[PDB]
Amino acid sequence: FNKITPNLAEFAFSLYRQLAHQSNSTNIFFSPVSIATAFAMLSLGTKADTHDEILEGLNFNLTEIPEAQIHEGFQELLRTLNQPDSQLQLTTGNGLFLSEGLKLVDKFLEDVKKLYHSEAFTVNFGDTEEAKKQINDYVEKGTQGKIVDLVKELDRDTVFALVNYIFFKGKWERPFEVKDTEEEDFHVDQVTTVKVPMMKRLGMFNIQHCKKLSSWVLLMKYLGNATAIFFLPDEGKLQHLENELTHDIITKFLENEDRRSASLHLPKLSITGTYDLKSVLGQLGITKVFSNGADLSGVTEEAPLKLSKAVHKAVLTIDEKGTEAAGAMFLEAIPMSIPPEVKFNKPFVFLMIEQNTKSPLFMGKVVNPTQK
Ligand SMILES: [Cl-]
Repeated sequence: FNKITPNLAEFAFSLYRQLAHQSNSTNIFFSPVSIATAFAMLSLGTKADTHDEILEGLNFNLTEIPEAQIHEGFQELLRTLNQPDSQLQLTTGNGLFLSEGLKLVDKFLEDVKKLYHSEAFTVNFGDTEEAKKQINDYVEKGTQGKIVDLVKELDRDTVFALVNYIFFKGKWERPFEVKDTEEEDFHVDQVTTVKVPMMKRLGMFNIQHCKKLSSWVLLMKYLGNATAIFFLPDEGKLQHLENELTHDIITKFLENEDRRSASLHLPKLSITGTYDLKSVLGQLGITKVFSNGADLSGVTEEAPLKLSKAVHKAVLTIDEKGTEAAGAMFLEAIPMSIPPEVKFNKPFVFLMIEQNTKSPLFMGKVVNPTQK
């Protein structure tokens, strides 16, 4: 793992826990890497308390880790993510939208693009309709039509908007068969069910029951170099599971590549998290950059500037296999013994971890696959 990976994992937990505290009856899905990288990039146009709040709010202890190490960490992570031959189906973008008429520092726009692969734009925020359409149409192009009408309301006074999007439709190394998917109960609570398409495969899985977490733990690899890890808590143990997750625990799971016989039920779902990062990151202690006090002098030298709007949109599809064009053919040997049936048919927590850095690309919880 990279040197900033542990801070990223702690950030993931802090933001997840915040979101879990905010509601227990909604699906959660967000990108820790995506949000952190966007605010690491923003921090380059900041100074002092404004700057320090962002990095401390991303779980860096600035009396401990040098700022340069933080940035080459995000850099290195943005290098493995943006491989030419990635194979990982990961569309991600950062849109900086600043009012026209501000004289922008060249080096900030130079740092943004040719270090953090973000996009900077000068727009007339005088007309909300033009500015909103400019913002949504950029996200439309960037996701290739997968995210539309993202921004619902822009303020009249908005001078600076950050939009952060991510769509992920993964291809399983060891995929499910479409023919075996059938509609089944998902237990949204102890007495209520909902119908979901349930994917099913008898095979050899990295799957075990962890008594410490009171959870079943499933790891499945994606094409590209990322791993989905699913935690299915015993009854009454969801909150325990949320409380007890650590990065060292996830690391231990990824280090074991043992497989056992199992009949797995995993729902086919599409989930999205839409987050107001001003609200949400404000709760983690990032307030100055969003206020009149903000020192954004690395973005514009003479004029007062604050971050008016910051939005995260995360979209995920889980299916049998996110592409219908193959080549790699294999054979798992199932022993004669009767396999456990393990069904992810009630609320569960997940992470997608990029393999080279051990970064948490995504974290989420499914409470109701039909909750949209
Ligand atoms: Cl796998």
